[PDB]
Amino acid sequence: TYLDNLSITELNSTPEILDEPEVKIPTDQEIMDAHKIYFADLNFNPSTG
Amino acid sequence: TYLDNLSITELNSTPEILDEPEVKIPTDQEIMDAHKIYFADLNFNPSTG
Repeated sequence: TYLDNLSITELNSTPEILDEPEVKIPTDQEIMDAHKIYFADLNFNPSTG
Repeated sequence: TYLDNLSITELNSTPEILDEPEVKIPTDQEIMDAHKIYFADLNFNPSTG
């Protein structure tokens, strides 16, 4: 039951400073055709269909 | 054989039908689909295609 030094410290300093949390950027060459939706903006000419 | 009197006479006036108000009127239902030309009338709705 005898431990001559036993104590708590505050330790406000939390590591909010870190490394770079962003992995290396890719080029995405293989299949960028994974989109398939589009819209076509078009006008109407009356007196013909 | 022998016969002595021979006589022809009239009795009436027999009916005769007047059936001709030019009933022959040309219909000809193979010309009826020999038209082949038409025109459509559309109605354009913007913000959809």
